[PDB]
Amino acid sequence: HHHHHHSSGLVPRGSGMKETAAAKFERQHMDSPDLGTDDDDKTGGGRADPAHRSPVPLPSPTSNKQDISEANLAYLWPLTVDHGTIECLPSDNAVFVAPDGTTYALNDRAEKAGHPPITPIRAKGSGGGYISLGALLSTTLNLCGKG
Repeated sequence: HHHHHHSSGLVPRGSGMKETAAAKFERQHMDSPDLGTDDDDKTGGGRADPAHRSPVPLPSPTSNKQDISEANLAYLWPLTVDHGTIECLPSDNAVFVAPDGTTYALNDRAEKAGHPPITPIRAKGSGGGYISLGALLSTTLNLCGKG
């Protein structure tokens, strides 16, 4: 399904914001069929090339919280757990939650609270000790609003 729009394409300016929010909006829906095939000569996608970049943009951020996964970070993902959710608690403590239901401390203060560090699920490399979680920490801190 390919459509052409007279209006110009996307620019670095971004979506931007309007002075006043629209009182009325139109509902939008997407078609996702659970049943599909690939062996068939026809392909589910169209002739058009998919997204040039593999990393998927971050999800729309709710206050002090975002969902993150290996898909977002691409090979950079250092954790063995395929995904996890990041949250800043009212206590100004940044922690990482894994699908397993275990909470790990991202920042120093959470560690002070006696929460275990992400290390048990952190990948070890051939050299240079373990793979840094610095990137994950930065994201959570942004949600915390520190600064």
